[PDB]
Amino acid sequence: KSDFKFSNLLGTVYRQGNITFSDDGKQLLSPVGNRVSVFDLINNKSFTFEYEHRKNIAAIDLNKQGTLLISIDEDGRAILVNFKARNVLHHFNFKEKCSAVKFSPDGRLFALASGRFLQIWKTPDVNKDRQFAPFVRHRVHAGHFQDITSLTWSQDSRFILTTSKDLSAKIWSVDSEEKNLAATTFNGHRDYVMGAFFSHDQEKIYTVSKDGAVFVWEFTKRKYSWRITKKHFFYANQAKVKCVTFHPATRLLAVGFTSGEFRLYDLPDFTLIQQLSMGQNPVNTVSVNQTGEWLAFGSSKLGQLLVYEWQSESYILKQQGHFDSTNSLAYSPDGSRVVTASEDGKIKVWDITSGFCLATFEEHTSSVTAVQFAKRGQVMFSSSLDGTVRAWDLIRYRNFRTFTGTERIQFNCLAVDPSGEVVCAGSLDNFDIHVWSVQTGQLLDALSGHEGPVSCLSFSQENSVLASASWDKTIRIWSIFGRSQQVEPIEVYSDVLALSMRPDGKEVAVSTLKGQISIFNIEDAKQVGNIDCRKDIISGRFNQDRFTAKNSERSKFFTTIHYSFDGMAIVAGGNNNSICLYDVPNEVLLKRFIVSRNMALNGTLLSTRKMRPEVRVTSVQFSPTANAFAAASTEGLLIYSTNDTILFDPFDLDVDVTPHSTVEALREKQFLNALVMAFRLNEEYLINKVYEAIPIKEIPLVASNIPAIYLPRILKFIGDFAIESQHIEFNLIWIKALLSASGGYINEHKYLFSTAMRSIQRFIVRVAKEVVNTTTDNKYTYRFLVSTDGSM
Amino acid sequence: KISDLENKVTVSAICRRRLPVIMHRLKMAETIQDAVKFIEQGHVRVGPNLINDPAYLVTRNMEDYVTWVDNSKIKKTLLRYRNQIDDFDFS
Amino acid sequence: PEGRWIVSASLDSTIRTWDLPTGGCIDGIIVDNVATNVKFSPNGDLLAT
Amino acid sequence: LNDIDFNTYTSLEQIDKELLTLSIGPRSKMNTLLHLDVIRKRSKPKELPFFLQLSGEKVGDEASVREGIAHRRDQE
Amino acid sequence: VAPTALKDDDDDVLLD
Amino acid sequence: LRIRMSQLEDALMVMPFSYVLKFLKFIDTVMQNKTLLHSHLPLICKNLFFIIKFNHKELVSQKNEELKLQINRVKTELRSALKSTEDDLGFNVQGLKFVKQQWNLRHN
Amino acid sequence: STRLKIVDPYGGSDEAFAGDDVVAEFQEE
Amino acid sequence: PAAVDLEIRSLNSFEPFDEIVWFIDALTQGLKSNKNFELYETFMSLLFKAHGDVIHANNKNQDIASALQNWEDVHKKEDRLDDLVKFCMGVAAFVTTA
Amino acid sequence: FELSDVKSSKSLAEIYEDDYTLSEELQKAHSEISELYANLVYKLDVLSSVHFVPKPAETPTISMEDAPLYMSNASSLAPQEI
Amino acid sequence: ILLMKRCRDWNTNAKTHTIAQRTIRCILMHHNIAKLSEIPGMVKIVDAIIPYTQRHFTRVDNLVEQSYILDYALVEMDK
Repeated sequence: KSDFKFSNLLGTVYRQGNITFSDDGKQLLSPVGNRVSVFDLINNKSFTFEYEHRKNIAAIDLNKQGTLLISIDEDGRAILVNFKARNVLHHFNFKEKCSAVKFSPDGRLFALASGRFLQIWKTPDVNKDRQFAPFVRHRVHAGHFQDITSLTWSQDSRFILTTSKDLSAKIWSVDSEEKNLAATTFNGHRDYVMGAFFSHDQEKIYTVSKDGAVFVWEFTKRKYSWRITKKHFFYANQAKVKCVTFHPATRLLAVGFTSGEFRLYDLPDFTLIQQLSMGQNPVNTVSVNQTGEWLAFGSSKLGQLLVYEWQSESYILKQQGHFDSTNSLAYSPDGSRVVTASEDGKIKVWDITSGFCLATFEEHTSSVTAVQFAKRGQVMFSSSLDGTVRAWDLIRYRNFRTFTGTERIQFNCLAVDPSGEVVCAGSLDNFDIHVWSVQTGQLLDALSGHEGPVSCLSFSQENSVLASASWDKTIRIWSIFGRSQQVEPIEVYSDVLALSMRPDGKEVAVSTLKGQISIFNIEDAKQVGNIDCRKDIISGRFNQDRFTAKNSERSKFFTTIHYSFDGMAIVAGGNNNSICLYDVPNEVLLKRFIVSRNMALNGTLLSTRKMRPEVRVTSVQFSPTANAFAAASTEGLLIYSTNDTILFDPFDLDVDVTPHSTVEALREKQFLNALVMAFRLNEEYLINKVYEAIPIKEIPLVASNIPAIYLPRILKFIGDFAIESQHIEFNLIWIKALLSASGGYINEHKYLFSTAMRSIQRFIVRVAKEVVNTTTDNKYTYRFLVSTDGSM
Repeated sequence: KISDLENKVTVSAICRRRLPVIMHRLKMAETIQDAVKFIEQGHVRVGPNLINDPAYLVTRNMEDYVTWVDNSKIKKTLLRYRNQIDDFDFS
Repeated sequence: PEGRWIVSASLDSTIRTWDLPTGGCIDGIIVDNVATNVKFSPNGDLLAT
Repeated sequence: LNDIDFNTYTSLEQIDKELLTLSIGPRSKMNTLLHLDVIRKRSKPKELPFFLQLSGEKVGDEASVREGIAHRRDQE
Repeated sequence: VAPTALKDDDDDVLLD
Repeated sequence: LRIRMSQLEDALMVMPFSYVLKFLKFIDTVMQNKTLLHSHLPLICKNLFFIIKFNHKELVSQKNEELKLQINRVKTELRSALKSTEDDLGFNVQGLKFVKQQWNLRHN
Repeated sequence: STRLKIVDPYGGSDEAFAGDDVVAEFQEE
Repeated sequence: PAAVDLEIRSLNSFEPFDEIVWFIDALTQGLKSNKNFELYETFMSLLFKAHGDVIHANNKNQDIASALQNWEDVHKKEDRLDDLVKFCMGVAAFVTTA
Repeated sequence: FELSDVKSSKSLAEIYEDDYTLSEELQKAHSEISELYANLVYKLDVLSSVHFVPKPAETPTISMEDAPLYMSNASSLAPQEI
Repeated sequence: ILLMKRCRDWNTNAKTHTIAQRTIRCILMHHNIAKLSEIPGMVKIVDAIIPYTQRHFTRVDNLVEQSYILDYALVEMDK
């Protein structure tokens, strides 16, 4: 019963376009295909704008005021968005592919590189209300005979330098009166001109070409005219200049070469500050910080992004996304970390809070089909098409064990015992489930009985029963543990594609090729509910299709399903353009999400294969924090969260309940009532007010007297609040009071408080413990130094 | 063996694995031209996935599970002539 | 759309915004012609009358 | 009351002086300072004479080897 | 100057 | 000690509650014997914890005030007995690290 | 000249040459 | 985080070790504020990492010894948090399990 | 092994020079063979793949990817291993 | 030289580490650590003592956690 909104995209950090530093220098804007991701370098946080383009983004720029961001796609369609509020402002079409966009340093005007034509337009006022037709063109310039490679603004907002494919750099005057001041075309380059820049004093102009030559231009007598006083050359053996940037204040030239290496130079002396290689792929984009200490690099081929502090020779950011689509995803049991698997065969570990890749594994030769954690969470297991199942420690980041069949059986699904001692994997060719011993690595036995390939597997977290599904049109429940072995087959109407296990372990859901989600009672093996999905799914006609989408039967089934940890919801995904969230007890659709709207993706709307990328979702899972769910898709890992909570979703209001009324109860020292009243209103700001205003002395009194119904909610609030809050001791006092007073009730109903209490454990473990670990060693380190005898 | 691998591999062998070629052996279609029409119109599914491209080659493990699509009008004809149309299965 | 506000129009030629959490009118307008209809956009950025 | 008037609230810098409180910032900072050194070590990027003075078995002078006759300080 | 414009030597020989 | 670990938990699992109360009395008797406890502190701890987990809802039912006092003493000596061990472990590792660094500086 | 004049609803309301020494390069050739 | 380290070894290590004594009193006063706890704690750790040998060699010195003792006199007080964290997770570890 | 039966291009000083300054040629041969397989892997993949399959892809180099930075190598080794 | 060889071996076994730790504690506090670091072979023996000591420290700390079940008994049974 919660509202999920797209928050961020993990697994992809840069796809193409120009990266730009925020004016404050603390944030980096990386264009990610159809959207743009913003990274908080200082706070080490990341998020993605919700607004999206029709086609992959081409260019972006943010104003020095930091209020406006412009994004233009390959079709020239421009989207204007308020940076601060993250809301779209206006939609416009410039009707031509815009190579680059740059705001004037004043911010009043911005320039667009359109073919061989330069356009200068006026910036709308953010303060003014929404305008129907805000954009007005200041001027258009037609000097170049070929496409404009790039453009550079003067520091005074009076001149703009453009480098075009005519082997010519051409300067302009923003003011018509100042046309005589700057109406020069600079020639001499032997190859395409990449970048023209102004000196800080602006007397000197530096021009750079793809061949790797830098010309220094000065206005001097031979009466006065521009001349090439000095010439420099990049003597790269074969690498060609791909991107160039200049920082006039500190005189830095950062150049990315096509070989995949960049050089840092000091002008005009041409001193090579440093040279480094980020790989064999070309360096596509380079941007420089406002202060000039941080230099960011982007290569599209492997989707690489790196932020470099050349001052200290340190890496602020070093992140690279999957080359292939993410085949599967799995959250850490606490939800702090998520692991992703791609068709390449490489596994990457991501942190939810930071949104950054901590480590990557390359051991698997072929595509990794599935990934899963043990109940304890220290260990992660994976199965790949190469014919191996590999066990990974996430504390020490090592593959401590590998499992394989006798004949190198291809594995497509995997499941792990809650005890973390038995593993079961399934194959699309062998029809039999292989079982290994985690401790020993030997094949215990093979669970046979399926007349079809085993599509998916799962262990009950509590009962430890195994449920297996296939294209056999049946489900089999295996009681592997115990002196006696048994199999319980249940028949289903159609081929099974996906299976999810109830955290209680009493029910199982299965998705069939007919487009049905059927739920069965494990202990009895009878159906308990059935949900339709065929109508709800949205599938777009492919460009190659010769048959209509409505008549199409390509994908009206969900290839991945999972429950909510509370146990009342299912999120389902498949080879389609939709994510559907259902409400299990009564079989209805809660909400539906459009995974993508990129026109490039095929499903959005005799010698050669007509294959083009298509929108599809490989896997879906809920957050153990019960506030988000993530879906693996072609573009990357989409995460939808309920964090913002702008909705007013009260519980048990009465006329007496009012935000104003609550405050007197605080003023009237009636803390218990104020807390209960605030929860009834269910407003975070009011709850936070009451929570922080309760004195420490009265906490045990309030905790003992809280009604049972509000106990799960308050516990969830503290856990979610504490993980980022600074009042650990205040929070830790609250949990001690709550656990001491109501712990017995929690034990009586473990499932009701499962999600909330897990968040509490995360706070106690992932931050609180680290504090004492740093505190305790200092104490012992202290004692040794004082107690130990000093050296001779 | 490898020496066999040098000469065993042939264009005909690769063409033999062509899905349009294959179902002809399975007798789904009279002729290869009938086959390429059916796949383009979208009646033939390999495993759980629909294929509309003739040039697809079916690997051996998927060879068994090439079949028509459930709501194909063709299949409705298949069960009709043999008189086993079951409308619950919608096929 | 967020369920926090109610906007109502009446024959007295006024449009009033009501904040449900506090249960009070927060904004008031006077229209020349009585607004017979009022509707929020699904996004909420627009109000149609 | 303006915070109520805008349906917002800002957590206090410190609820009480006796109560311990950390810095107002990301929690990964503490980890970074403690292990800053190793981060630096990992982050570092990856790396004749005309009269040749050759003697011994390589030049066929096995007699010198039998009779017993047989650069880091440069690198520094 | 461009129209677009805005608006001791210590010896190295030493005693050891 | 003689009981095998593989069967310890089950032997402790077969334990009747009224008998369990007596096992707590035994742990008390061990506790006055400081040296004997220190010799075999870890094994005592695991058995106690499992028993408390085993009959947690029964123990809370018991309201004998004297039984509170038996419970209270078992820690403050146990906590002190434990607390000494980590401190000794903490003292060793810190100095042992420090000696490592000094040689490293000397040889690097 | 050198700036396009377009009369459109969105607009239309209202050279120096520098190069390298090629003759010296050619004389070098 | 770098700039914090850019300094901390740069602190001078002669006798009378005034700056080191000065810097220690800073962390001593900082802990008393009960604010920015983690940052203050990690700063002292870096001190021992960079100048621990300096401290141990002259641990008999009165000026340094007094500063350390006061820091302990503060530092001993914040051992309550150890009890609270260590209590809750055990009760938590039990409540979910049994 | 086969011994060359023709005149050696290198002069005795050159081979003596070579001695002064398992096999690089052997690792080169691995590289092409891996390259050939990657190309061959991609081709048979794309023809038999249901979905889109992307085509597989001095100076000091930055390590693009790591196996975490803050983690220490010593801490990654078990006491038994040490 | 002889002793820390023995304590190293003793430290490996959890059933006997406690004796080893106290002996190491005695030496560090009744000797000049500067002299210790100079002796050849200490560092290599000292190499092995860090990980096992850390393992023991990680353990036991966990046992004190399991002691805090008892607080729940007292507070609950106090009710």
